[PDB]
Amino acid sequence: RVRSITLGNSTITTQECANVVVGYGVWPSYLQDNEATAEDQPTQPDVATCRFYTLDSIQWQKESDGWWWKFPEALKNMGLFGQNMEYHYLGRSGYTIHVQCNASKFHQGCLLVVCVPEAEMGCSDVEREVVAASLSSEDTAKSFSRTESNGQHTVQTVVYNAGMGVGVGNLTIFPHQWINLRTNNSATIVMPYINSVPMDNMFRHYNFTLMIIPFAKLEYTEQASNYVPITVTVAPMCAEYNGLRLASHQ
Amino acid sequence: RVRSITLGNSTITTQECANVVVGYGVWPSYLQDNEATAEDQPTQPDVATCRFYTLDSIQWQKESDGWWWKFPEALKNMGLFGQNMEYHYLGRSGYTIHVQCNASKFHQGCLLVVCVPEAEMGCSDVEREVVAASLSSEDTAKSFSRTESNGQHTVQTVVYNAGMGVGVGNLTIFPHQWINLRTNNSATIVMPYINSVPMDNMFRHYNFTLMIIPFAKLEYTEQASNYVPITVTVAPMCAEYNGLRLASHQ
Amino acid sequence: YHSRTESSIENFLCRAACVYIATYKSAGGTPTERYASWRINTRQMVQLRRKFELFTYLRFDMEITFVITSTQDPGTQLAQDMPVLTHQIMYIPPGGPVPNSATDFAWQSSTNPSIFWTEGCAPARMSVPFISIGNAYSNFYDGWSHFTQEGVYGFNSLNNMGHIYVRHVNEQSLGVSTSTLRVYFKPKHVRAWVPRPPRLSPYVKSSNVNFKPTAVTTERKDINDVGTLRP
Amino acid sequence: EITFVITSTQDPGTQLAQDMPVLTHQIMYIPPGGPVPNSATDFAWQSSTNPSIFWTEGCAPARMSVPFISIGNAYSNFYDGWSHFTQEGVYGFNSLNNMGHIYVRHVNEQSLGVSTS
Amino acid sequence: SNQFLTSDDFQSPSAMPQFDVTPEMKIPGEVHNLMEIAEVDSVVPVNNTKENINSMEAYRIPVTGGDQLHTQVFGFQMQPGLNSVFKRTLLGEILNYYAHWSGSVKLTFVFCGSAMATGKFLLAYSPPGASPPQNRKQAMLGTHVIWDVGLQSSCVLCIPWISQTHYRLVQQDEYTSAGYVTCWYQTGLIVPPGAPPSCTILCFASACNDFSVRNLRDTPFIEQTQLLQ
Repeated sequence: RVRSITLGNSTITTQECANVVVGYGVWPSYLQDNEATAEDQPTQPDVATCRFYTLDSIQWQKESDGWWWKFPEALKNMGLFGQNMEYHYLGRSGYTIHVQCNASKFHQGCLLVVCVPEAEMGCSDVEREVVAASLSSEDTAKSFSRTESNGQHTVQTVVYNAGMGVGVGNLTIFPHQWINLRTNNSATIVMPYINSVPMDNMFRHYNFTLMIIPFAKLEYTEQASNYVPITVTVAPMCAEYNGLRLASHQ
Repeated sequence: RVRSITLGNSTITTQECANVVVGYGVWPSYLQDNEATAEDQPTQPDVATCRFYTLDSIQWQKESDGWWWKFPEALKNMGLFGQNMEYHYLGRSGYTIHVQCNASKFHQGCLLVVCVPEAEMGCSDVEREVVAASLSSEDTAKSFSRTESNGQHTVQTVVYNAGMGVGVGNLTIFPHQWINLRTNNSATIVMPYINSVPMDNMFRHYNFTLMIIPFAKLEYTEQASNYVPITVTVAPMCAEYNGLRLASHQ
Repeated sequence: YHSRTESSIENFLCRAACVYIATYKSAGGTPTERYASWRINTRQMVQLRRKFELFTYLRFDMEITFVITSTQDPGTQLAQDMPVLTHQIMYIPPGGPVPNSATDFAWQSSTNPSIFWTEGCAPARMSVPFISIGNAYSNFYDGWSHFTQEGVYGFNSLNNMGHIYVRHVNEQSLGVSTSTLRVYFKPKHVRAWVPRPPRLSPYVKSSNVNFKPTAVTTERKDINDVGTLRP
Repeated sequence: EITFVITSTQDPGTQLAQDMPVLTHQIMYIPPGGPVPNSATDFAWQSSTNPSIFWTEGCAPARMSVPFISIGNAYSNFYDGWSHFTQEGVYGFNSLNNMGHIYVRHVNEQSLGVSTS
Repeated sequence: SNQFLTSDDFQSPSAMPQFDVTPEMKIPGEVHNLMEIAEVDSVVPVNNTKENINSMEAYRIPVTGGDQLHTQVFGFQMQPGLNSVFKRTLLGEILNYYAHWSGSVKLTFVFCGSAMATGKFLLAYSPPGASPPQNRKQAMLGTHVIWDVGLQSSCVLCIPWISQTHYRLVQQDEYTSAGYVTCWYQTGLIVPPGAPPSCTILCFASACNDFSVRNLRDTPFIEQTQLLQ
């Protein structure tokens, strides 16, 4: 009931037996023959890239609004998977995002953990455009805001419109999980590869966005540690590439 | 293990799997042929009266002494069962009193939930008699007292004599349950119809009394909510009547 | 038990809709109002844009219909008896020669499919298949056009359907005839994937997803405020 | 089964059209509870919801067929009753016996001359 | 005839015959019916009180802790599509695209408090031709469930479909002909020393399997009319 998961000869994650969300209903898989257009063979690096990339922990405070990571840029420096994003041209990968919190029984709160395919985001200034430096950092989260952002080339990071101009309660349409600290502790979503082409270049394109939004805010009394660490762990699935060359950049 | 109970097309109560007390050992049932004296047929209203009548919640504070409801006057205004007490002459019904509390694990206390058949009560002044307005309210509880009551036509509401002139620890003789907040949370007693006649007029006669007495008083520290809500839910069983007429009164 | 055929994807996204009304004259002056032009995009019309933006990936054929009504311009030098007006509607396939002005060789290019239609009968109709290098169109594109994260944020994508250009075929010297084109676009055999939430904020421009922060719903008096209580 | 017989004419007075191309007419059926035109050139005319017929003069008349459109299971010629709840309202006029409207206009943009149909 | 019905399915000659379409590949998440988008739960803005609608406070139903024991938690008129509580959720955004609707609504209330908290709520439902309950005693004699939040964290409450006719108009307001779902304090909210006294409920509404729509039209929400630029 405290079963350990070992993925590759480097990683150990301890986890109890809970519920998973599998994509839009499909497991990630390898490309078959009547699915691709490229003129070569994939040569998937199964022997080295399937492991757990535990990112840094964020602190769910009382006054926090939400965080998002864009993928696959979220593993740009994470080990050999970041090297394959350099020394290739096309790529195709599913992921198994596992999100878990360490709260006591005297904490309360609720999170919504969404995976949004093609989460294109609007800018904080109309009649203007975003830059790539405001969409995502390479490994750290990007914070939503309670109030209105007002920059020139930034993102409209207000929390109830989710950066996309929609209702934040309707993000339940995409693959999601609720971390309710009363009963739930963890959340694990298995995203497949969703695109309109069989393989895309994973520098320009953002395949999906992992959003973690607190709907019921965190409350605690005065004895308690005044944050709950949220730890995200991403494991790539069935990664395969094409176009061996040098790194650009660098 | 969190099984829901639906009784009629109006009621939902959520409850875990716990212990019940069944009467004096019998389940409530319908009247057979060699049990009645009336000159007609019962015509039981099974299709409309079997549902859950959740009364208002009382607040178990630190300095509370006990509460009692007299039955069947406790459902005098509760819906269609109160209408059948108006537009009939005789009646006969069992009940399934379900009592439950919402306390934390940092609260402590103990309740005794008794169903006392024919709990005739003495007056606070000797050489005097009670009134009907001091025996019971129509839907709200009547409080026991720590000290001595001293009115003219009231009830001797001292708590250790239980209003009947007995020892309060000996009320365990009647159908009962202990709500001990350390281990137990709920209590459910299934009372049959007990009388010396097969059917009585349910305006003058009080069939039984449901008493809830705290034996170990409620304690809590300063963080805690300074009460525990006790919610009583009464569901009538196998109700059958005789003597269709107008309402008196009114 | 009722039927759910009214809310299938074919019955929800296949209705004809007037998406473009333009006008074009038939005599000289500036070389711009002598023809009409419409780049085929489902973003200029908000009503149809919101229905298409309930989905991430779409795949459909097109069914375009042209309602051309002409009139006689006022002023002096009127035509009296004028024969009949014939109109050329040209579909420039994506990456095809595009007319700078009327009477340009682009009009006589064999590559660009064209319809010659005479006034007084049933309107002109054409059907265009799914024309993309990709395997679907994308309503959203979280990415960039060029390589090193440079370019416009999702506008040079392979979601190009082409253009439609309309002009008079006649050589009319005396009198001017002003025609008005109505384009009734309709998707056929729609296949849609990855349902998205319906948009809350109003649109600002048909190249972006830019928005202003709007409320999630409409206000109420209290949390326990049912309304009116007629009885 | 509704059929429309549209005959036009040329109005007298000055500024006559001489050669006028052809007259096209839009007949719109507003389904019950559908957008209804306040005047000509209103968005209601270009609404996709209201079925419409574009008909050119000189050929067979325009025809359309409308099915049984009611929440109820029949139309009622008589209604011994009221529209609202507590016996208030008009004595049988807001009943579910609504078949819709029919609106007809010229599609042309005719500047010189008037054509009365 | 020789007319053009805009609502008329006809084949046309292909402008580009002799062109081979890109072979369609397996993309996950295919939609075949709009009702599959409506049968997902969406968070219901119950607290829309004019200073919460521009924040996240219009999703959280406040359950304060202390001594009330007879007051109300919330309450709304149960009609999706026209009520402000429901017209912007996923179910009520699809209902605004159609003129008729028919089926059940499934509500789910999740108690977002600490595991040490305990209480009881009375979740009453009133029928369409019936008045909203005014106190907890009136709501008890109607159709109610008792949600003991120490035992369960969610209370699924499905609402029946009652109407005289087959479908029902979405954009009309038949007052006192829809139903009310109110909630009343039964006991309070009992917490140990160390647990926070006040808490939060979230509501989730969706459709059911018997749901259907008819008579498609334009959504009332989009007012823009002229083309973009």
